[PDB]
Amino acid sequence: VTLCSPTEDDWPGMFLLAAASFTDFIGPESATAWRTLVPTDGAVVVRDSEVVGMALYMDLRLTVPGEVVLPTAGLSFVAVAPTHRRRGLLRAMCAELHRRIADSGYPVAALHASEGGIYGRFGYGPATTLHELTVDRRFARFHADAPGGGSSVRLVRPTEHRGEFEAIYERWRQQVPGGLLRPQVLWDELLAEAKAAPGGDRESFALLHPDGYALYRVDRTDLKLARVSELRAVTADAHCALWRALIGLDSMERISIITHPQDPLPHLLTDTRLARTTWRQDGLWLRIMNVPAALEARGYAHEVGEFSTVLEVSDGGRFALKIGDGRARCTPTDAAAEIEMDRDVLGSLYLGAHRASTLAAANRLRTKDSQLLRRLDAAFASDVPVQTAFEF
Amino acid sequence: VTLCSPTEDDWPGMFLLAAASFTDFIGPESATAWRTLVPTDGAVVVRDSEVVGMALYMDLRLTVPGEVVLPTAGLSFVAVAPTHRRRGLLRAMCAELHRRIADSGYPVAALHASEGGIYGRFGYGPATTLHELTVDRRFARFHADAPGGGSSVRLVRPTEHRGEFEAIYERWRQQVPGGLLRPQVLWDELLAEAKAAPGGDRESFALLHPDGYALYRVDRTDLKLARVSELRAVTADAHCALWRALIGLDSMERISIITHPQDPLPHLLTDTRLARTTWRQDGLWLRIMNVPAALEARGYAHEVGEFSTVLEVSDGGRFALKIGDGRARCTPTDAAAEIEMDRDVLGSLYLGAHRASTLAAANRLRTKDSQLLRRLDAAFASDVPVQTAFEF
Amino acid sequence: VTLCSPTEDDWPGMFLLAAASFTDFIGPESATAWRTLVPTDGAVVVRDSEVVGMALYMDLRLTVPGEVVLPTAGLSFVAVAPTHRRRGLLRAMCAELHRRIADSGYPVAALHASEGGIYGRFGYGPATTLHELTVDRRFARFHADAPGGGSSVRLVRPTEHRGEFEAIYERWRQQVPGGLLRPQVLWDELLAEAKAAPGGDRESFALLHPDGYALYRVDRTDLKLARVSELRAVTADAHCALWRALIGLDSMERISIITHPQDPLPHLLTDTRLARTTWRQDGLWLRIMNVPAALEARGYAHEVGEFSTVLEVSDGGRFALKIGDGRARCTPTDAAAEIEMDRDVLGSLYLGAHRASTLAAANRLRTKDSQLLRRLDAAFASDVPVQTAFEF
Amino acid sequence: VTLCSPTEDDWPGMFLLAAASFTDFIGPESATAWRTLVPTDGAVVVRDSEVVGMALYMDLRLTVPGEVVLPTAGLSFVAVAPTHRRRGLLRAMCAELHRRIADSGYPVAALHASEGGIYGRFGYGPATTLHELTVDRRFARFHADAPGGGSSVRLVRPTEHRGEFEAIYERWRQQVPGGLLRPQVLWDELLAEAKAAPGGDRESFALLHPDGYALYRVDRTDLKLARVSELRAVTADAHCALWRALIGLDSMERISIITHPQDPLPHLLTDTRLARTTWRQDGLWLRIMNVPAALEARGYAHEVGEFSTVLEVSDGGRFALKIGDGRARCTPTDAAAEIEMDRDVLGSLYLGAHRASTLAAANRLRTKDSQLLRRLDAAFASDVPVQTAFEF
Ligand SMILES: COc1ccc([C@H](CN(C)C)C2(O)CCCCC2)cc1
Ligand SMILES: COc1ccc([C@H](CN(C)C)C2(O)CCCCC2)cc1
Ligand SMILES: COc1ccc([C@H](CN(C)C)C2(O)CCCCC2)cc1
Ligand SMILES: COc1ccc([C@H](CN(C)C)C2(O)CCCCC2)cc1
Repeated sequence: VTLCSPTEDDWPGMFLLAAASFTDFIGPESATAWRTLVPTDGAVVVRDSEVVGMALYMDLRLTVPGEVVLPTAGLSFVAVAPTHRRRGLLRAMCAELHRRIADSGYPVAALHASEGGIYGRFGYGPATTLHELTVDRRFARFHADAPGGGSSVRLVRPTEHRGEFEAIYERWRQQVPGGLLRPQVLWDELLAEAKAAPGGDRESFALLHPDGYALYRVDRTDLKLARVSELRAVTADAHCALWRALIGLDSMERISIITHPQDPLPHLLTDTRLARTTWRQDGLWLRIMNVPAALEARGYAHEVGEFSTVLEVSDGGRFALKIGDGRARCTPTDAAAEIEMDRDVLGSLYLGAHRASTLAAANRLRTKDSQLLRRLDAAFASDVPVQTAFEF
Repeated sequence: VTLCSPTEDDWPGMFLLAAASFTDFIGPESATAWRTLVPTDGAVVVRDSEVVGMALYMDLRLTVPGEVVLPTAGLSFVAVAPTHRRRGLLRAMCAELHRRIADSGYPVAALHASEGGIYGRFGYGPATTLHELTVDRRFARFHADAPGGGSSVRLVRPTEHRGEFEAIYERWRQQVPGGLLRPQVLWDELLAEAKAAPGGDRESFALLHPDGYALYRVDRTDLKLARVSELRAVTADAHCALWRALIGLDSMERISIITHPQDPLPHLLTDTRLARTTWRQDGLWLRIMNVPAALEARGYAHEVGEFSTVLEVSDGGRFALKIGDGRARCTPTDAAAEIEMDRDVLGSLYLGAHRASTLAAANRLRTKDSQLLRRLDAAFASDVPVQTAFEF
Repeated sequence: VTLCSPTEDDWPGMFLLAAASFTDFIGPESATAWRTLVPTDGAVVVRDSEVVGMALYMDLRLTVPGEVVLPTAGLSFVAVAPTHRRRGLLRAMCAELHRRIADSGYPVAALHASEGGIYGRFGYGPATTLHELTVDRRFARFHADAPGGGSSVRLVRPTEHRGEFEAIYERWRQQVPGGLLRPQVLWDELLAEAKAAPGGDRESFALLHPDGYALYRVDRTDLKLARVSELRAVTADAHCALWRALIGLDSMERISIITHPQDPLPHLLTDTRLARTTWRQDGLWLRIMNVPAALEARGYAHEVGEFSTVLEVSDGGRFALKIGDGRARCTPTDAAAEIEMDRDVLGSLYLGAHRASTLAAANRLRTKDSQLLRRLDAAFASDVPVQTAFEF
Repeated sequence: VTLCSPTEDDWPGMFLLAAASFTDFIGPESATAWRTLVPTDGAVVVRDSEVVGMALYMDLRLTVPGEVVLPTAGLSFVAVAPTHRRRGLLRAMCAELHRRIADSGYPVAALHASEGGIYGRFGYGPATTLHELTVDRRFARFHADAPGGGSSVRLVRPTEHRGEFEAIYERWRQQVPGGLLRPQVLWDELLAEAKAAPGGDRESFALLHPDGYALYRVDRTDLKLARVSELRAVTADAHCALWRALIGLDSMERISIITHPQDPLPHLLTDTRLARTTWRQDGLWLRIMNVPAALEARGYAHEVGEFSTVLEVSDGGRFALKIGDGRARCTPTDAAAEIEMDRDVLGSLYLGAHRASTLAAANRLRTKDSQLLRRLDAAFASDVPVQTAFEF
């Protein structure tokens, strides 16, 4: 077993491992479009020869609180052959890619986890929360207060309005923590999946507003369920107008969407309970590669007064952290730690999805000052709720 | 149709309406113990004679942020006969009880809603969130950081340790927003439901720690599911120790609990995803009866700097609101409103369960200042997460 | 194996066979109340000794078209031990009871069939149709035309209004084909089943109108389903008023009832489709014991002009049948048959539930005259739709 | 929003609205074959431009009692964009098409309803009843009386016997109320759907008798269920022979068919209960456009003696109605009404599927004469049971 950057010759062995590892694997042509986002030296393989392990990262741009955009290494396509389990292949592949990612100057790495038990030990913390809402649209009535009581929304074919979707998404990704730049190859892929497949997905339709769009398709087996694959709204008016149109799908019983915990939809209805939470899971995981670069790069809440503390990340350094006027300064120190946590915990705090107080109650974050805990909670809170852009 | 305080003679007609209206109705003897909490003039009936409508409130004590305890009117036992629907009976009964509640000096009313679409129009807003977590305990391993790695926890018969449960709950209710005083008749009722019933519930067991207790019973139909009816933990150590014991129920596959969104349990595990959110619904609803008395009574976040605004509640007054050093002053004004909302929206903000920004995005809260929105969000936030005490 | 009238000593052996044969068997005390309706010589047993077969009939009064009431032998409690199958016990028991029934002067026998394949060969034809309607009452709105848009309906405890139920049912049974006299022991039994059982049925409630009553109970497992056990309405106004009250059970999702195919309920609603047919099965089976006495006793449709034919029942005689002015005369003849059918087919025609044309299309009824078929269809039609009274 | 006859340019916008509105939408090529049946001026669109509403009618021939064939406007392809709900688009489109249909000389309009609550208010009444029968063919034995105890039935490929299917269906449609002429484009469509689809329907087979045919296919998911899409039998012998062959599908557990309430199948079996009613819904809806032309065109039952009455249709005229010798005369009058009903109720009576007495019991039909009700019931009854031809 040796660990190497793959040559062109390795890619069929990687596609075989992929097919056998990932049921969602569309196939070589689709993976060749995601390959464009992978830099030179972005991939490792383990050969025994034949490919028994692989892992890569893609070049991404991730929006963090304060509308700051970070270069982000997106780990993906990670697989160990079922023949080579418990041989330390994952550990060796993650250590090598992390070395390259850190040396390349990325302040943050990110991934979507296939199981919740794997990535904590490599320093990844769950940083966004997926929340499925299912609306029984037969009972749904809009509240007297809800905006937009002509329609500004049009029912359209997605492929005929690519430009408008691209422009609305670009505005949304820059203003929302969790937003990711979507490269044009990923618009190619998205619009190809919109098409219906024999024995596969049904055709996707779009609802298009000047300041938002919703992409939806009827479920293959449940013909009374419409699944919203993506709703991007830049204004509250756009969000309400799009939900008025979705609730107008009179041939459906139910509309489902994978959204975020602060989605205002339930509050648009006279019965908030009609927007049922049917599923809840971790979305984007973060590994802070460079603690000072990450902490200094994001914006903090202006509401909390200036405060100074000493933060120790387990095997990640100790820092004098001063937060004031929405900005952090984070410098080396050997002064006594006032706060300690593993690297994964910092990733979970970083976008505002998890409260320092919640993590402290599990002893994942350790402090003897409850006042400092309240200050951390308030300062790391995000004004714009954190959302999940697209899986990678 | 006349509306009156019931006489002793009305109570059998009320118990008949109850039996026909509420499947959860245990029976007259149980309802006679809840009757003790109902003050003189706490009940209304509509006669046609026979009882075709009823509603009452109970005298409760509700903990709000800052560990402040308010006298609270708990509306319950509300029913209209299926023979007298759409005759305005509910509207007439709610108006009369609200008049009595306000005249009696209660700053707040509260209820548990049988449907989500009814109570908004009478000024009640959902104020707590029930979150069911189901753990697949066969995979559950505690994180290296989790506290308590002899056991301080004992498996006991609930009826033999009444004193210790009473004392732990008393400490928990005073320190937790949402906490309710539990009167001794309600301890009588709770310990009677612990007993097994032929063709009914299985026997309840307790796990008892010096600083917490968990009451649980195996599901009647699912013999591999244990349902935690109540876990009250005064310290993080007590919470972790109790979950170590629950995960040690080796004959179960699954442990379920109705908890709150900030329950630290998922963070105690190496796989956070094992604590699945299987259900989510509104818990306690609040109607603010007296806006200035309620706003002045609770504590606010010390992190946010002093600020002044003008709040209009639709048909509930306009107030100069000044929040500083964790305290509010709320005085009459005819100055221009900077914030407007219906009374129900204020109830939803009051315990910290809903963000002003979230309600603003649905246009339930109206302001032209985004800075004021961030300040309201931060100030109404609760340091101790809001929990739901017990249904009434 | 001998066949005898049971002595008092045989009854425990019969109750043992009953318990082992009938899952619906309430027990000896309940069966001892049904025993009162069984005449001297109304029962047979086969001993091997131990009881290996039994069958009995009860003295009933059955309403047929024209509001005519016939003495009816109600066969029931029919069982062969699982140890003595395929020994001709059923055939021997049915032949003996039929001999006694015919000799006693009963023009008709009736039963409720545990399977559809058994009773045709002994001359029983299905004569009524059970139709389960399930209403999704959350969508149900009454049509502008529906009657009864104070309520004349009261929600009551069944046991407190026995007299009123008895009187309404007496009026309904006399005016409805299929009606059966309900003896007071059967009112005792009905009101005992109204009571809730630990691990059993939930309590029954009644809706009481001057001209109808509905008995209903929440399903033991489905707490959002109310099952109407019995709705007896003497007027259309009573029927509509009772359904307005049932649709007002706001805590239920669904109301189900076992009714008849001509129940007007669907036509009371703006959406007829909301009253879904979820189940359909044979109800009351008839064996015509004496062809001329039965055909002469019922009323026929006044719309059809006088006509004469010759009817042959297979092994049941040949008759000159003259139908005019709503009356039949049915006399012996050896003239050529114009219509032939097995005895079971006549039972199926007798109350109007099945069309002669439908049975002719299956060749269960044989004629070469299509005009005679149309005349039979029209003449045997019932003005008041046929309903099923109560199982026996 | 303007309302217009579509130009060729509007049809892609209509196909987009169709795809988004109808999950059963096969696609443009299939809809272009149904377009042939749509006359010039048979279609309306609402533009906002883009298509936000559409509705059309097709030229059909409908068989009514007496084997009379009426020109019938078949409304279909009716959709409002989910963006333009509650703007009166349906009302405006139905009013315009009804104006054109009436002016064109159609005595009747018809449709298949996607929901039961929409079409009553535009004067459409449900006129046929779909009844799904599911037979457990493992228990099914034919009665000694059933016809056809060599087989006259052949198992064939539908596409190889098009001529014979066309000829049998032509005979059946002319002799059965509810029958519709099937144009050759609809035979093209039917035989194309017979072919199997990858990830779609399995191949269809036919059973062919000189006087009937059955088209059936194994269910895609349930491989032990055969679904009969269509059984057309001109004689009872053909019906019995076809069911003998279907019950001979020894690899199936269950045969299901969508038939009519008077299907003789259950009576062909020794156990009638084996032919279970698993589904029941409205089939064809009728709007009587011209009351006198429709009432005069159909045949009436010869059994009922001559009678005269005065019928008022709400906003549809008042008529002296004389029914005798199977014929009606229906002339204008201002004499006092003896019978009143909304137009939709007349459509429900017109083919014999609903009894005047049943509609009277719901107060949809109003009279003070019970004798007149019995006469209407008998006269509007259909000798040949009403069946549903094919959906449009
Ligand atoms: C060649 O590099 C990649 C990277 C990612 C992908 C896929 C992205 N999907 C979200 C469409 C993936 O789904 C990632 C998980 C493993 C299967 C393939 C493809 C190629
Ligand atoms: C007589 O006053 C009351 C008030 C409340 C109750 C019950 C409380 N449960 C939580 C045990 C209730 O469950 C409230 C909802 C309606 C049914 C009865 C009883 C009597
Ligand atoms: C002793 O005679 C009888 C006759 C009938 C019964 C019961 C009647 N039920 C409808 C309550 C029966 O249900 C009939 C079927 C067999 C089981 C008992 C009892 C005793
Ligand atoms: C272009 O005109 C029409 C009319 C009807 C149809 C379809 C007929 N099916 C029964 C095959 C329809 O199914 C009707 C309901 C809406 C979807 C399409 C097609 C085109």
